Amino acid sequence: GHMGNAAAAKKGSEQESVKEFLAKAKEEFLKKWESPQNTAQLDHFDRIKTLGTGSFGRVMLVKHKETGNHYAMKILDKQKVVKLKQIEHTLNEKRILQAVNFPFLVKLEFSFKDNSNLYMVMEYVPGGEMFSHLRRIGRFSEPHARFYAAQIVLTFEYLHSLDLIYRDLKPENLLIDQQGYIQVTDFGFAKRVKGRTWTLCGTPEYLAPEIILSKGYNKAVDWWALGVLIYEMAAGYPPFFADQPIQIYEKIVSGKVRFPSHFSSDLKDLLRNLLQVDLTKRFGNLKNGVNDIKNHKWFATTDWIAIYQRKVEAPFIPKFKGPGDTSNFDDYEEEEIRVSINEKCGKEFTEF
Amino acid sequence: AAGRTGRRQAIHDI
Ligand SMILES: CN(C)c1ccc(C(=O)O)cn1
Repeated sequence: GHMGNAAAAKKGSEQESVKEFLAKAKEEFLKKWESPQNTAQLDHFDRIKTLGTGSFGRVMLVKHKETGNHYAMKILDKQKVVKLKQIEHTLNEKRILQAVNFPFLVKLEFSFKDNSNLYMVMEYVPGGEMFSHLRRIGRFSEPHARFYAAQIVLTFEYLHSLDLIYRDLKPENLLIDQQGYIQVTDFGFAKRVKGRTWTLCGTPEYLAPEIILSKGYNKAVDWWALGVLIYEMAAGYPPFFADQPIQIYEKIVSGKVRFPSHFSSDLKDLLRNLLQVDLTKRFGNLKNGVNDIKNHKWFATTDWIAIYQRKVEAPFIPKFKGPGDTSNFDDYEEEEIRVSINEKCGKEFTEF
Repeated sequence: AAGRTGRRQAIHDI
């Protein structure tokens, strides 16, 4: 076969160790998931700079006044979180983040709320978004893309074992830490799903066909999105690429992907099996689960345990000028945070 | 090869 006797036995033992790890991880997750609040307040922090913006608020670099430690504070305007799924998703995000623990997931430190806003205070990751670095350099070489992809594979193996779907993979949500490893942020679309779920949500370029077609769907949408991410990292642009969302959706559902001439055949083979419309054939969704991905030829040089233990030398280390340095983030319009004298949407956010 | 090159917003519904 492809493996000799010694290589096959080592792989088998490796997969039994994964099972052992995930069983312990599920025990630790459930303890925090069953008993999640109000671990700080706004005036405990100095607000420094906006690091990113969305339709519901912003993420700001903040400095804890007492300790001087820096954090990233996500501020959500409760009155902007108006639509039904916008509300449920915000509760998903907080509850999941307080319960998970993995080396490539951003760590939540505090959460609280006031009359106007919801707040989630996270570890500050000063290396910036993968997105910026990718757009600046153009594309990543296949070994460089593979290093990041392996971290996402392990992170999804972890999340999916807890019945969590992530649902918003893209370079904008992948921060680079001081050692060059990934930290996944923005769990606004993450959800605990034991089988199928039905919300039409995500980012157009990264949506699996079954989402676009209003089909009930499962964790395999994350493996489709991994295919999009790997393609974009290695090409510099995603596989379904058009100016308007409706045009993007048409390309996704077609079942057609073209590859740059510089893609290795191993990479193209992996991507055709991730970007697979037929769910009975999509890698990650078959009887051998995530091992069809981890054992694919394109990952043959990947030491999965060494990636997890962060023993592998990273292809890129961001420059850091010191604590609180924001040089690796883009600039955004600043808007003062106003807290109303009246409580807004108190009942819609009781559990936060 | 015309497509979106800036940051892409996620959509919660529709
Ligand atoms: C741009 N956004 C989503 C950010 C930026 C930075 C961080 C962080 O340092 O933890 C989190 N989210």
